[PDB]
Amino acid sequence: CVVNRNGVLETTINHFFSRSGLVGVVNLTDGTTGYATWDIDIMGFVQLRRKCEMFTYMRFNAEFTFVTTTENGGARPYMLQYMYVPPGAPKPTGRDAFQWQTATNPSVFVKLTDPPAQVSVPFMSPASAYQWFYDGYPNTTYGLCPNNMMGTFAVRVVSREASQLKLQTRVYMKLKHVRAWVPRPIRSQPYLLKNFPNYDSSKITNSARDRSSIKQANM
Amino acid sequence: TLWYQTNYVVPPETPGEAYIIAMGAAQDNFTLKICKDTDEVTQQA
Amino acid sequence: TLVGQICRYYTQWSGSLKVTFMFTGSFMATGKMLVAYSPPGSAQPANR
Amino acid sequence: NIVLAYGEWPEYCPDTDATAKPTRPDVSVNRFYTLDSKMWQENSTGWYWKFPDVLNKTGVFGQNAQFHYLYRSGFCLHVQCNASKFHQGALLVAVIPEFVIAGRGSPHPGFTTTFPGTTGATFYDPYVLDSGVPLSQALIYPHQWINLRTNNCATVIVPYINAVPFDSAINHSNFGLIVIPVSPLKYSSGATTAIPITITIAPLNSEFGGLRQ
Amino acid sequence: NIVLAYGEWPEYCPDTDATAKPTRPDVSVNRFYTLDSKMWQENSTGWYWKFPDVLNKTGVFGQNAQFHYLYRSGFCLHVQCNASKFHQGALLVAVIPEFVIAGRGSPHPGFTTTFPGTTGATFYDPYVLDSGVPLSQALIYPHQWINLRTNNCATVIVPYINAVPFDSAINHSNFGLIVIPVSPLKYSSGATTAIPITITIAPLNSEFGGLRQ
Amino acid sequence: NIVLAYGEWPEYCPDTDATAKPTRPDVSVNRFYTLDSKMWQENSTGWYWKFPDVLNKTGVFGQNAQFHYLYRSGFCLHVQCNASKFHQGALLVAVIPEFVIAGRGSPHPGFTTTFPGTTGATFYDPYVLDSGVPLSQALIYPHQWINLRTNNCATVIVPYINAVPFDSAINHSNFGLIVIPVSPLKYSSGATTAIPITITIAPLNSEFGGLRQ
Repeated sequence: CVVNRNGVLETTINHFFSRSGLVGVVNLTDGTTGYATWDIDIMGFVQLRRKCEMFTYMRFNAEFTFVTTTENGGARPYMLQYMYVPPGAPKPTGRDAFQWQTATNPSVFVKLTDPPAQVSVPFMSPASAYQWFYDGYPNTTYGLCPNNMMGTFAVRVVSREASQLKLQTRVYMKLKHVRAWVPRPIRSQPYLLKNFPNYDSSKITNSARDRSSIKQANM
Repeated sequence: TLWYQTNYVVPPETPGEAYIIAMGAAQDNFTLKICKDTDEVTQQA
Repeated sequence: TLVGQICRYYTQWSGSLKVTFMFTGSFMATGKMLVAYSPPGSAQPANR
Repeated sequence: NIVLAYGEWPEYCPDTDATAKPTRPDVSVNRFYTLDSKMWQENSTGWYWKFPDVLNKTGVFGQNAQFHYLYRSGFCLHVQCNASKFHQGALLVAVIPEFVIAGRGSPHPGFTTTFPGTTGATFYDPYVLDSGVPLSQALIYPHQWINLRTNNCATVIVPYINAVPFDSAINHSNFGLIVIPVSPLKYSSGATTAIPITITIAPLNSEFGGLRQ
Repeated sequence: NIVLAYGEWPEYCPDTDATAKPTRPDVSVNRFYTLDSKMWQENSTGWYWKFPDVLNKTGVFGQNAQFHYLYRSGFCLHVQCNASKFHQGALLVAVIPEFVIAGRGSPHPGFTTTFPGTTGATFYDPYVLDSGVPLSQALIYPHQWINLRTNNCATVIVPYINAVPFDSAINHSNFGLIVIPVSPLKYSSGATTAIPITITIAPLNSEFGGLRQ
Repeated sequence: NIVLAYGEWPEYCPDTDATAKPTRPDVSVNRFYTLDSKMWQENSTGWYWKFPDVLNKTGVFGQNAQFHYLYRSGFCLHVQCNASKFHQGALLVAVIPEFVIAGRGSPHPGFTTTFPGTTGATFYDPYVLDSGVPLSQALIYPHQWINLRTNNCATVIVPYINAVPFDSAINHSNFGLIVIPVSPLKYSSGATTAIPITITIAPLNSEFGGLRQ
């Protein structure tokens, strides 16, 4: 049916990560803490995890988007605050502590009725590139790399009055200028821990379903 | 398919069984198209 | 195989494939085999 | 014949920074070390090692990886096995960077599980490489077949694959060497049961910098 | 005299892709096939065929359209009829691409309704061409009048009109050939009742690729 | 290596008469056919075939020798056998023109006695070749020894040896191929009993003329 060829603009490594997807969900619920912290990690869902572990050294910028609703849907006007913590500074503890007025933490003030906010993050590691595998020791100290710390966000509503909102905030992620170095095969076994490749060897899934015999090509 | 043309001939004192592995790859004019997210991995988070 | 994995992405595909076999027997033995391909219109062959 | 990994021919420092300095050892360290030889049987399952961890506490090179904390080298693996023409079965030589033993049973692995020493460790799940990765896809890596009817050597040259251009030689581990029997071994009765496998390792362009004690 | 459809003069492949290969048959297949001749009467209503479906199970060309699944050709229809100078009435020769029999009665059509075989099928609604299309507008197509007082031949050359540059020759169907008597036939009594209509088909530049069985 | 019968290198027609015409088939018919492989044992006695009778009802060449009644070709026999170095015995490959099975018992032979089909027939009197001709004198013909300690192939090229420069391909038979085990086969116990023998046939410069049906 198909006799012609196709192009090579779409099989490239820059386009293979280029489109954006969901990575996280946070909840505020100010009535009662009043804020929500969230770490920067691309190992949130298994769909993006299975792609990005096809390599071992990557180097890439990023850009995010915060899209918020209320619980019912009616978006009354307010004013939020999306902060950012470079890795090394202490995270916030209460909603009114002195870690919300520093000058090292870039803040982004956006209302609710406005279209969603957008902000980019440069490459932030002391190494030449990230690693997704680190064999050695810097039992629980095994495989914990000190070179993936990227930061937090610490969403906080801005008031004096402790408003009664109940919000939900999504984080989308896009990658740019991706350069990947060395390949490795795709993981087949499912996941158990967030940061360890353990696989529950009591039962092993196969890579192909069975069939009748070896002499029948019709499956 | 894979047919037999002549039965497997051993000398004496040799085990008369063997194995044949199969390898596969693609040539140079192999092209792709519209991206689509996968199906084999099932769960989430 | 790998080329059976990345094609679970990328909805359409086309090209040519090669298939390589190799053998794991003793040095003394000798036997002939027949490696036949069938065109994709019809079913598998029945006899030699 | 030989298989050169990724096309490199490993070289010295590319005029790096924070060296005024780093020493270049003589041919007292460029000699062919020979590790011990295992035994491969009908029901054996596999082996692996770590680098540069199996060369520690050994020779002149042991007396530099424990008194320097900056390190860079490249290796020349030379796997060889010896068997007569009445045996069969096929090995598999693969040199994988960043080799992580995962751990099993739904529980972190121990010390000697992940750092074997000179006598290399064995597998338990050769089908999934103890990392949840199928062996069917496992030939992206630099590989070279040892097939007991054709050839008996497999020479692999490995450059220095690392993110930071100088790392330590005690805690970190650059890569590993797996040897997996894909075919089972069968043989007619009366002959020798065990067939040995020996290794040979020689450093290429090792540098050192920064001294301790 | 002759009518060339759309101004093409059909040619071979335009250096297509996924051919290293495709064979070009000799003059064993370039011969004038002659289908059967119908009979046209006072109360007859029409005929049609399909291509390349009426050439299957016939001749050398039948032994290539059922053992190849890539196909490309162009045809040379040569319609001729014979009648004396005491008869009257006018035919209509039209070569329509993508000819679809719809179906009637407010109910899909059958197998032999849409693939007739060598003996062509008849109409039921010649006024609307069995597709809801009026015959008054039906001369956009390549057409050529057979008028029984002036001429007795109608030569149409058809190129390969298709979207994909290679399609199959069993399931798909390129075009069809309708012959509709617009005028009724009348004649004075005593003479011959039936007047025949014969066809002649010859392939031009047929290619084939990909073999079965 | 190869043995060329009588020094010919077979060619096309020498501008023959009563051809205006005769077709020259493409490489659809110039492919290596492979007949079935027999089994040779301790008490086996011989085999033979006929040409061009074993190639009928087979392939593309079967679809030309039964729809043409003028024929001319030359063949390239490639006999090969496979056996390990612990067996012994010697074959004999001979290509004899005008091979006649006589018949025994003081009584003409049957149909399948003289036209075997694809599965070749066996002898009953290997000492006198079933024609009253001793095997001691039987090496005037193009012959080539298969000897199981030295070589394992025997390549014979045969030109078109015939009186009339065009004969039929159904009734007449050009030549035959005998394979006679001169030495008996012995082997030490425990090894394989049967040793196969396979053939390979490829036409060189086949012509055809005159069509049926």
